[PDB]
Amino acid sequence: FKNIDGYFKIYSKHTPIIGRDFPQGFSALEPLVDLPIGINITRFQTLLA
Amino acid sequence: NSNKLDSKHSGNYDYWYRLFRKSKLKPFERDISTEIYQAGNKPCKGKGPNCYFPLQSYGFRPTYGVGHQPYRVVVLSFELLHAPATVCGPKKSTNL
Amino acid sequence: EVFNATRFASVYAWNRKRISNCVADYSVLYNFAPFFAFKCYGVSPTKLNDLCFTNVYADSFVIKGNEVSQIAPGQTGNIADYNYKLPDDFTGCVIAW
Ligand SMILES: *[C@@H]1O[C@H](CO)[C@@H](O)[C@H](O)[C@H]1NC(C)=O
Ligand SMILES: *[C@@H]1O[C@H](CO)[C@@H](O)[C@H](O)[C@H]1NC(C)=O
Repeated sequence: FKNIDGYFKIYSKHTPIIGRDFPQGFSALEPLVDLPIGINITRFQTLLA
Repeated sequence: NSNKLDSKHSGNYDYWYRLFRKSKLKPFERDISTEIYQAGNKPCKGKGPNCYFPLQSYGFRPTYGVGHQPYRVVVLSFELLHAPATVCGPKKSTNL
Repeated sequence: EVFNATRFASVYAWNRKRISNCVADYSVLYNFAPFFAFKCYGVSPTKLNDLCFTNVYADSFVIKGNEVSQIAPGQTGNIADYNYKLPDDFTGCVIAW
């Protein structure tokens, strides 16, 4: 995620990789949504289930 | 120039503008807040000496000078970059 | 000597002091008076120590409370019309304590 001049950009790629942890083989990321938030962001938090 | 809606008898002080901010504004960034400016070293919170309200009234009256008239300003931002566009003008559709 | 004076002239005869050949430090102004109206028009109260000027005039006069709000560019009243009129194109500051 990024917030240059607003325009929130979300990049993603879903694949069942080897599954130990962060892989070593290279993988690309395909942008999914690019939406102009145009606000101020300083802090970040994640939700659960 | 908009003096017919932004002016009335006995004045109108509804508008606002900021003169006291700790730092600069970055382009296209809003800083709506009411925090009293720090003067000297006092953590003072309030009005009076060395404790100034960040924004003062932009009061407008029907009888001001041209430089003091209630000018109405609207700006338009464009993005002339390589991306799927949304807004156009006249449109013809001659077949490819 | 302009803010430690004891006989600030009246508004009808406003004493005008020409300030020349000096370094304008505004901390001596900030520590000398617990201000109540330090509004500026051409510069910023914060931005004063980083700009260089040709000449400075300090007009000093003691006046009533509402007349403080009266004193401003493009104003009216018994003081703004007959005693002291601030030009609409004024590049400076007023200080009231
Ligand atoms: C955004 O937030 C940061 C920290 O909260 C602050 O320093 C900055 O001035 C803010 N910018 C705007 C445009 O609100
Ligand atoms: C005048 O100067 C003296 C000496 O620094 C100081 O103590 C006093 O507060 C000053 N008074 C005014 C009105 O500036």
